[PDB]
Amino acid sequence: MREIVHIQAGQCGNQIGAKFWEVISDEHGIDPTGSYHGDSDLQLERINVYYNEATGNKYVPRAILVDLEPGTMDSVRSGPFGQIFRPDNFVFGQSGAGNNWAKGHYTEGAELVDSVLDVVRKESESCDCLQGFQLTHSLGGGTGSGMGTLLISKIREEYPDRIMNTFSVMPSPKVSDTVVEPYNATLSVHQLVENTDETYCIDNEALYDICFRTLKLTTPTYGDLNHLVSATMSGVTTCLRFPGQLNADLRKLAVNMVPFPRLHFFMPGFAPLTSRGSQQYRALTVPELTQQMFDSKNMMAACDPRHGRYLTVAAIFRGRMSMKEVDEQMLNVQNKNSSYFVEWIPNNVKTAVCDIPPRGLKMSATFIGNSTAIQELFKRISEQFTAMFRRKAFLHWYTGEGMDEMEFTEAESNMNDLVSEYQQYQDATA
Amino acid sequence: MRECISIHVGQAGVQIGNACWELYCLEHGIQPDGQMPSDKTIGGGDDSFNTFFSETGAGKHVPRAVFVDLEPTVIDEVRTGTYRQLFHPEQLITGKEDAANNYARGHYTIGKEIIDLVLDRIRKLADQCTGLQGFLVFHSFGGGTGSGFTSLLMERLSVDYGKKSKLEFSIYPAPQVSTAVVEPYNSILTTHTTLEHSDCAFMVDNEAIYDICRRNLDIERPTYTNLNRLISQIVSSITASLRFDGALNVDLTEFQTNLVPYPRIHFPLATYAPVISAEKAYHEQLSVAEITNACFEPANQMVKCDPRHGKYMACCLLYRGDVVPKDVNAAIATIKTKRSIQFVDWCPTGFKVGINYQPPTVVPGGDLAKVQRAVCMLSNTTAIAEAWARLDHKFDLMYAKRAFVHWYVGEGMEEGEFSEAREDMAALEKDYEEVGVDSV
Amino acid sequence: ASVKVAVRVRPFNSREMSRDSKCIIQMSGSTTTIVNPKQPKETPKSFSFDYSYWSHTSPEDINYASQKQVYRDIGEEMLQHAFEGYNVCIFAYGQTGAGKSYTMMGKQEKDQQGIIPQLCEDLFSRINDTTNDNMSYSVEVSYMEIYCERVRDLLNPKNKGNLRVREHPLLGPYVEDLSKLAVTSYNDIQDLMDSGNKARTVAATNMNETSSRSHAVFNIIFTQKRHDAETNITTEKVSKISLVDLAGSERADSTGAKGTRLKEGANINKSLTTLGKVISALAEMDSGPNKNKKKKKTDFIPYRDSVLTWLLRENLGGNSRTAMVAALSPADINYDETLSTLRYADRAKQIRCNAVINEDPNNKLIRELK
Ligand SMILES: CC(=O)O[C@H]1C(=O)[C@@]2(C)[C@H]([C@H](OC(=O)c3ccccc3)[C@]3(O)C[C@H](OC(=O)[C@H](O)[C@@H](NC(=O)c4ccccc4)c4ccccc4)C(C)=C1C3(C)C)[C@]1(OC(C)=O)CO[C@@H]1C[C@@H]2O
Ligand SMILES: Nc1nc2c(ncn2[C@@H]2O[C@H](COP(=O)(O)OP(=O)(O)OP(=O)(O)O)[C@@H](O)[C@H]2O)c(=O)[nH]1
Ligand SMILES: Nc1ncnc2c1ncn2[C@@H]1O[C@H](COP(=O)(O)OP(=O)(O)NP(=O)(O)O)[C@@H](O)[C@H]1O
Ligand SMILES: Nc1nc2c(ncn2[C@@H]2O[C@H](COP(=O)(O)OP(=O)(O)O)[C@@H](O)[C@H]2O)c(=O)[nH]1
Ligand SMILES: [Mg+2]
Ligand SMILES: [Mg+2]
Repeated sequence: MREIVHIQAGQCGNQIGAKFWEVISDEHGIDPTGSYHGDSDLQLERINVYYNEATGNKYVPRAILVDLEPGTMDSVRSGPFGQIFRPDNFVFGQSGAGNNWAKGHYTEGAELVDSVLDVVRKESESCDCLQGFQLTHSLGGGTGSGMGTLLISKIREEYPDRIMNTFSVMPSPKVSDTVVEPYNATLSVHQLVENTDETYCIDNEALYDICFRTLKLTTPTYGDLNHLVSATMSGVTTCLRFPGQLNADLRKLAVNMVPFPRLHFFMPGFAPLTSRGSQQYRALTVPELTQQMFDSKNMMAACDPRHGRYLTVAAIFRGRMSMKEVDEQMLNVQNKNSSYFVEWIPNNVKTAVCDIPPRGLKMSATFIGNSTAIQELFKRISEQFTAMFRRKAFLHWYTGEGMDEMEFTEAESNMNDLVSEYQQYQDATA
Repeated sequence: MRECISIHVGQAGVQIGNACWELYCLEHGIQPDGQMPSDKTIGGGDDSFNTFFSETGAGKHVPRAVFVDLEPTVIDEVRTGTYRQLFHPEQLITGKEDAANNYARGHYTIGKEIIDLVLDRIRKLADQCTGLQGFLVFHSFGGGTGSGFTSLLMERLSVDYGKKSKLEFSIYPAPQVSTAVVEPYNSILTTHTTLEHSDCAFMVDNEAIYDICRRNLDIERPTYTNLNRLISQIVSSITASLRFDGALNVDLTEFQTNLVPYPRIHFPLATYAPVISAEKAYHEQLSVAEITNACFEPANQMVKCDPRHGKYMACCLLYRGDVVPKDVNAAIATIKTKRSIQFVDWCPTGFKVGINYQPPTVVPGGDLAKVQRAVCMLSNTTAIAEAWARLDHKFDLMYAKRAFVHWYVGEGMEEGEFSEAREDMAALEKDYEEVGVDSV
Repeated sequence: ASVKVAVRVRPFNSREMSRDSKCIIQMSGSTTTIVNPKQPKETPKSFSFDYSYWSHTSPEDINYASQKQVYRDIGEEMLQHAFEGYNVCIFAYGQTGAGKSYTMMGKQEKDQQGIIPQLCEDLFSRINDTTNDNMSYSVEVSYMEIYCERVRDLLNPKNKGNLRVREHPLLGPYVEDLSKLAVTSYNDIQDLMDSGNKARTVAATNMNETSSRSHAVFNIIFTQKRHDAETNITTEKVSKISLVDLAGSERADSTGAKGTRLKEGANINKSLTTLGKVISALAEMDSGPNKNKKKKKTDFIPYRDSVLTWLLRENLGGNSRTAMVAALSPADINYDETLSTLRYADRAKQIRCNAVINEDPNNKLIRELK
């Protein structure tokens, strides 16, 4: 039995966590009160992965909610599924970081990290055989970036063998809701590259593009973006909860997707997306899923794959389908787009198949890409960082909390080295 | 318990406080006598919001305020007005003469004997508070009390609390319209206190608000009541994030972190977009894009300075009501493509966004229309230097001949202090001229 | 630069003597031949090193390589060649129980000393020979170890925490709060080495009863000044001499480690692989631009993949001379491991870096101002 401990920090992390717990709860038939009102036996076969049994025959999610501001905790509690979470896992203080990475990491978060780790240590000790952790947090903010990076560092010190996932929201190219996004982004990326096994990159620009272009929504809100993200997270860990022709735990992906330790930044995607009225026209088949998976505009990371090369990709299908069709479709995708895949990794497409699709759909698929285009994102951030570090635009807010310019220099150097490492393989003819 | 303490100094401070507390009582459904029957009818809720009002045992709600003045008249107007029962009877009023437009009189001689008691009452209020956010100080440049006593009070507050945030809302002297002869001396003297101790200060000009009233609201003979109501709307928009839920909440620390590049450059402008009369409220979509564009118009600024002559260094938009992030995103994208708006090259992002669900309220007997959507902007820019420069010239024209100086030095002020004060502004002005230079 | 892969064969060991004790390594001059024990009919693997040595028969003198021969071929030659402003990196790559310490230290009491005694005593005698009123020197030393991607200090008292690795923008990677010392004589270096060797973590295994489970580093910073102020500039030279011992690859089939031991071995192997990769990459890069065309487009060397390569960034390549001592054994069990070591040697032995540094700005400022 393989258990995943879920952590969520900051406003964005807590919102995505709430939506994610609503989606998974449906798949496994869990009432808002915690009682089980499902129909299929398989819903309870592997309930232990995300949930703990309570004494009253009700299920409590294994989640840790973290913040430095009671407002988000109050919003989560006063919600459709607020009662599902146990009250002891609401760890919070007051006087939030306020978009200051130093406050989140050094000053404010250091006082609260002890309490958080305590809950984590407890939740972890109860599990029979822990697979790994996963953390949701936006890198653009203060509380999210700071406390997430600190918790990741502490946990990796405590649990070196386990797996560390991360569904993090990067700052967008054009859209910018804060003035000091580049500083927090650079420091968080410096911390993440060393102390993580996987890191799924999400961008609000890409999600808005999906909502407008594909789903044809007129007035999308953060609920729809959280819906898409939660669909991806539920898609990733499908094989640890249902049977299938080919299983694939989180590790099997980590092994198959990470050629070298520093290259673990993935681009996620989901299919199908029929836009509420065009489903009657398109016929749902495996080739259609493959086409929509490998499309450029479907990616959630706001980075064109066609500007780089695919180091390696993974496709997790859900539903009843034939293995020959899947294998031949992956082979055809390789052969047709021969120039967008590296030449020294033959057959660089991982495949997993599960036979329990989502409730409302006949078939579905999740795409995880690892390409060289992601460097563009970091490169962009680096430029902005330089544009504010040459003159020390807002440095006095950070240096007042104990940091120094040296740490900024280390972060910039590490980010540039990561970009160069990614650019190493994006070439032709060697 | 996002508490913040309001302090009002001088006639302008007290009147702006009257407007602000009228608006707050209307917002939270508190009766003028301090009762809130809405909670009794509903039976529960957090409508006794701790951001401004402390709730006693009997259900009465006492505002967290300290009015201060030396003229008995202005405070006595409040103490026998509609809101006589709302405030605690300790209104901190001096039963003596007033500064009489004299900085030295209000800072050195008569400012004493009241500072101790005022600080005692402020400390008493702070003890009841938990997780205090900061202080909102209302005063006015030019006036003797609002300059000198504000200087002394802010010095003592910086000594005592230090780390807590402090925000200034003030009435700066205008380019041409003035109600006193010795305004430049008082402003030039109080620059040091509003520069060294305050964390962020907003300037407000009377002619800007008069022009806004004439053009937008179609009011033809406005008085100070309308200006105070507009300033109250500004302050409510600033502080709304602490009181009501929203998609993106921006407390004071985020606001200061985003709007203040360097310690000495904390002088942003403020503006309110949907200032419009009920008659003109129709025939107007008043979408997010329209109000966002209107925030940038030179005519709608609250200080007589042209942003086109300077560079935008930071912005902070605070939305209220029926607003969705997509429309704010589109409006910001449209703004960034405009060529009339110039941003300093060392701030590529240059925008902070905040959205709140609570729409603005309509005071009975007011002039603003009922709109389901609004936005308040704060903008840190380099055009503000112009607003200082004119005043400096005026000061020189009065200091070359030492006119009116005997009044100031008769109250214990040393003459050389004047020169020192001028130098500070010069240095401050120079800093702006250095910070807008493009990098190389 | 250089790596000068000292292919050395030591006497037999009780574990080897339990098996068929037959040496599988021979030579003629610079030619080194290695027989395949499983395929003796095959032509032995042949290599051309100028620095291959054979000390399995110590008393012999016919084609016998004493440690003084090794020092003459590598030690003083490398020292004098790198003396004109270089960084010298001597490190021991090998296997478990592969005699990696006798190369590094050797018999201190005898005249058959390892590389460090000969190098340090020769340098010290050199500076003493050139000690004068207008000619002076200054030597500093430091010791550190890497347990499992964590740096610890051996000279300093017990600090149970792990030192934080930092990156100075100009001076490159370094260790925060690492204890550094100044040294006057060679015997002080010997005492400090003894203390550091005692301080390191050690555990027993089948292949060797006292295997070291950490990667040790010993830095020497050595400065030279001449004070003919009329027509000379003081502090006219400095050199960095790094002496590193690397725990060998843990052949898990031949050791059967379990629990924490296995984990240590795992980390060790990972680190070693990264080091090997760097030594394979760096070589090729420095081989390409130096020989091919001078293009210098871009070449990436994966330093950050491990702490060992990260801290030795200045010393492993770029602007540093290097050195490896391939500590082999004459056993048949180690033929594949020896082949791997000398195959990485084939991916090494030039490295080809450039340097010439360490002026005195303040002393020339006297002439400039005057
Ligand atoms: C008439 C009809 O065809 O209804 C469909 C439908 O129209 C479509 C458009 C659905 C619909 O989805 C959306 O409209 C939507 C809007 C914003 C963001 C995301 C989705 C649907 O709502 C979603 C719904 O699917 C589910 O509910 C999945 O099981 C999904 N779970 C949830 O959405 C969920 C929401 C709240 C609480 C609990 C579960 C899921 C997906 C992956 C993994 C686990 C669960 C389905 C099939 C439909 C509707 C109802 C219209 C789609 O849903 C998914 C999974 O993306 C949109 O793309 C698919 C394609 C479907 O054809
Ligand atoms: N916006 C606005 N400004 C005001 C108001 N009342 C006074 N002022 C400004 O304040 C200036 C006068 O200085 P005050 O601060 O009021 O002087 P004071 O507070 O009475 O203190 P003394 O100078 O000692 O009398 C005038 O020039 C006005 O421009 C008001 O109600 N609204
Ligand atoms: N040329 C030599 N002549 C005589 N004895 C030697 C010679 N070379 C090595 N030895 C001896 O062989 C042993 C080699 O040391 P050893 O016990 O293998 O340490 P080590 O293998 O280097 N530790 P490690 O390799 O890091 O696991 C010592 O007892 C030396 O005295
Ligand atoms: N997808 C999504 N993004 C969000 C949501 N809320 C905030 N964000 C993003 O997160 C960033 C702000 O980070 P924030 O949550 O305030 O970080 P924190 O203050 O440290 O908790 C903004 O750039 C938003 O785009 C949400 O509900 N959904
Ligand atoms: Mg007065
Ligand atoms: Mg050894």
